[PDB]
Amino acid sequence: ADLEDNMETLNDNLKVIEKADNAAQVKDALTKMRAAALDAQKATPPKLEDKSPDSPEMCDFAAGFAILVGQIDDALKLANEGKVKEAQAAAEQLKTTCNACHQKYR
Ligand code: HEM
Ligand SMILES: CC(=O)Nc1cc2cccnc2c2ncccc12
Repeated sequence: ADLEDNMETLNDNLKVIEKADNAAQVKDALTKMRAAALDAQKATPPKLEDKSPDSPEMCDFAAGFAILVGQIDDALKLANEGKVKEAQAAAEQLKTTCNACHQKYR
């Protein structure tokens, strides 16, 4: 799918997680987020459309999703262990990465 749709998924499932009642819900939402981060990792954002795929900017962009997915995995680990509150905490930490990239390239 496309960037906007991916970012919607990221955003919706982040809310789902803040409101979550059980670990399956969280798991499920993180899994969806993961699939979206990996998709967005392939995209070229409007801001960077004139830039070489090679460029420091494009690499930085993709790296942000590498970090995001990494963190999502840490959150998934906790959710699989059924630590709901800790997984919710972890997902809140995601936001700094969302923001960091948004400032540069959104
Ligand atoms: C889980 C954390 C994140 C959340 C919750 C989030 C959410 C969003 C949302 C709601 C939008 C508005 C898009 C729209 O509907 O028009 C957006 C846009 C955008 N975000 Fe994220 N995002 C996250 C992580 C990231 C990361 C890590 C990057 C960079 C690596 C990034 C890059 C962008 C860019 C380039 C846009 C502009 C899209 C466009 O102009 O079409 N986001 N994001
Ligand atoms: C940020 C960066 O250096 N990107 C890439 C740079 C590349 C430079 C030569 C050949 N392939 C790539 C490449 N292939 C897949 C995905 C990313 C790259």
